[PDB]
Parts: sequence; structure tokens; C-alpha cells
Amino acid sequence: AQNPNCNIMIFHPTKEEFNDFDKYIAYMESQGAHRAGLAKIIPPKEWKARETYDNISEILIATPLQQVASGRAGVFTQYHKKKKAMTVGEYRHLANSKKYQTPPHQNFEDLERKYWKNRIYNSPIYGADISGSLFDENTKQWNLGHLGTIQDLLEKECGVVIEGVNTPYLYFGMWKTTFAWHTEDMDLYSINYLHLGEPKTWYVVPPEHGQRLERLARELFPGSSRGCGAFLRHKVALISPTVLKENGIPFNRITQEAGEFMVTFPYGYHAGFNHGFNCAEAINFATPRWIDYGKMASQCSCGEARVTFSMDAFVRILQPERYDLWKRGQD
Ligand SMILES: O=C(O)CNC(=O)C(=O)O
Ligand SMILES: [Mg+2]
Ligand code: NI
Ligand SMILES: [Zn+2]
Repeated sequence: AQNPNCNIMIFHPTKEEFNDFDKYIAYMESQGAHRAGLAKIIPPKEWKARETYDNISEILIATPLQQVASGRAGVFTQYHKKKKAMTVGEYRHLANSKKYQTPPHQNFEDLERKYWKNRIYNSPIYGADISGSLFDENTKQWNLGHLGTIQDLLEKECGVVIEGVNTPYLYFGMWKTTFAWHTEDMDLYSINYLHLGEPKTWYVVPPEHGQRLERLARELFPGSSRGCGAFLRHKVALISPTVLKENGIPFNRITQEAGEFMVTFPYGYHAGFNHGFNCAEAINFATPRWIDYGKMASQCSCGEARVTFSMDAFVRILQPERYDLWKRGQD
């Protein structure tokens, strides 16, 4: 068995190897990469996502989210308070302000220490989940707006034609902005490209050990657990690496820098934070190996997690028994 300790693997494809996306994913899995839940892909040195970022300031963040924390430093929830619209130029200036900017630090480890010590005492503003793309249309390799669609994968593997579309999302971050512990909708893959700015630190639990994280989360967030049988789908809960180590949960960490891709694999729980002003683009995707994870994915039926038009069809075809109750949650 390849990668039996479930370590995060890092790949350096040549420009020749960067032509066929599907084939490269299948290669990485042949080497055991999926066992970690997360992989890093460093693009060939010849590749570029676009020529410059010089003209992005006029993108609108229609609903910036203020991430307000509750709890203790290593075990907290966050709620998202909606703020007034602002441009990316306005948001970058805010991220660089004395109130919001990255503190002085020695290296990524000292910054990680400061994040876990102090996150709860601040409410950074996250421009998350913005439909759009920063890839130039002329970028032909690993262009997250040109991937094969999940609906087309389901049709190729299973023969069934379904409605829905699959488009990317932009994330504009600042110091302390946080992504809570989650897997993807329908336990899909994700791919995330850091277009510019400061780094993003990731934490991940190997898919084979995902239920260990769930059992810990039910113990740490006991009222949320009684409210919903899949409450990590609400994407609100944080648990620090120190608390994970104290409870014996297997995990890994890695820091992604500008110009790098990350792939998350089916049922790979992940969480993390931004080091400063940055912009990432991400999209979900599928392979043949995903289908079985999709059939088994948990679902939020309490009604909090409230998810896309395209997820309807996935539930309806892969989980027809749940269909019914899940759509009661989504209406
Ligand atoms: O970048 C972020 O805030 C969150 N991204 C993801 O969870 C992902 O790409 O799967
Ligand atoms: Mg612009
Ligand atoms: Ni994710
Ligand atoms: Zn729920």
C-alpha cells in the first residue's frame, strides 16, 4: 500500500505532465496521495495562471463576512456576520490597516502559534464564496474554470443525465480569516489555487480516520451534535492542533504559498487560516473513485447547511432514500 502513514505529498509535474488533468490526479492517487486527504501541486516553472494581477481591484465583494468567535482558544465556533459591500481594493486596504494586518513574527511556526493563541479575540473579515475566475481564458492547463464538470462525470460513469452546473469561487482573505473543519459537499474533491498574496495554512485528517474527528467533535460541541447528525456541514467549528494531539486524532499540516495548488480528496476533513491579504480560487470536482463516497456522504437535514442547486441532483440520484428528508431541510 502506498503512503501508509497518510503523509501530505508534494508533486512537481513537468509542463508535459501538466496537460492531462485527470491523468495527473490518477497518478497522484497511484502514489497514495489521497490517503493524506490533501496534496500540494507546484506547477511547472513555465506555467502562469494569468499575465498580471494589476487590474483586480474593481471586483466586488457583495457580502463580506465578519468571523466572530465564541468558546476557548483551541475549541471555538465562528459565526458569520454580514457586512456592507466593498471592492477588492477597499478590502485590501482594510486587510493592511493597523487593526487587521499580520503581526510581526519570526517564521510560519511563530505565526501559527500566534493564530491559535489569539484568533478568538479578533473578528477578521473574509470575502468568501464569490462566483468567478481569475484564470486567463488562454491558460489551457489546470484552468479551474475549464475543468470537466461533476455532472458530466456522473453521466460518463453511471449513464444518468442530470441538471446543474459546476463553477469556481474566489476567496479574498486577511490575517486570521478561518475555514472551519469540513469535508466538501457530497464528499467531493476540491482544488484550490492561491493566486496571490500571503500564505494559507491547512490542517487535514486522513479520510480513513474521518470518523475519529467526528466523534471528537460530538464530544466538544455537544449541543450542536444533538441539533444535527452532520453538524460539521455547517462549517462553523474549530479545533486546534494541540487539542487534536491531546485526543489522539491523526492529522497533518502544510502551508500553501502563492502560485501553488492544493487538492483535497473525498472525505478528507480540512481547516485552516490565512496569514495576510490573499486571493484563492477553488472548485469541486469528481473522478470515478468519488462515486462511492458520494453515495455514503452524510447530510445536514436540520436545515442550517443550505446548499446549491446542483447538489439536489447528486442527492436525488446517489441517495434516493435520503432525498425526501434532505429536501425538507433545503425548503
Ligand atoms: O480557502 C478557503 O477559505 C477554503 N477552501 C476550501 O475549503 C477548499 O478549497 O476546499
Ligand atoms: Mg477589477
Ligand atoms: Ni474545502
Ligand atoms: Zn444541520
